[PDB]
Amino acid sequence: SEYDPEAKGRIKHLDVVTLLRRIQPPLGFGKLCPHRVACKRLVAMNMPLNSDGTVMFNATLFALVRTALKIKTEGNLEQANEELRAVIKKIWKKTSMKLL
Amino acid sequence: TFQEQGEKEYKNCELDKNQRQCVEYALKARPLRRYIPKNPYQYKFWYVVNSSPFEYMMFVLIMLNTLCLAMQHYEQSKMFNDAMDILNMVFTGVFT
Repeated sequence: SEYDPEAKGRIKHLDVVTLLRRIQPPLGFGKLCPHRVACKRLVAMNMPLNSDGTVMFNATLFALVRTALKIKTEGNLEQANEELRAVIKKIWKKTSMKLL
Repeated sequence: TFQEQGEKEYKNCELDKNQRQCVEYALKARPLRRYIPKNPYQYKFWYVVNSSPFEYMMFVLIMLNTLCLAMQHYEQSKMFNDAMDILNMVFTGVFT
């Protein structure tokens, strides 16, 4: 919410790197150079295929939460939402974009 | 015995207790508004209002009010009572 005077849902991609830099190592990244770790790890996870500068807030932290615990590789992305739809409460159609 | 009753949440087919509380908060959230102002002439004062030195200065300003509010005692001197009235005006003025 720091970069948004009003929420409006989405921000531009230029502030994505600065968003992850100011986070603690227990949640963000290490104290070394972000280019060697943070920049390379940014593409490693799964992201929605939206426009150049249209990313929603819930599509950013969800990847971080998925990275913190039970990290999974490619090939079983739909298994993640399958686990949520079988244990977690009702999704209320809000995980459609986050599914991919 | 109460705690053992709360153990029956057997949704741990793949997730642990740590994942139980973090996931639900993520699924139900909405960003708030920072209310950053505009119109520079109005924005000029926003720097003074929203700044670390300003709130730090008022942090000890409130503390000194508490020290003043605790110094009243039984049968205090007339000069002490007079010194308290002006100190009350000074603090209420700056808070106003």
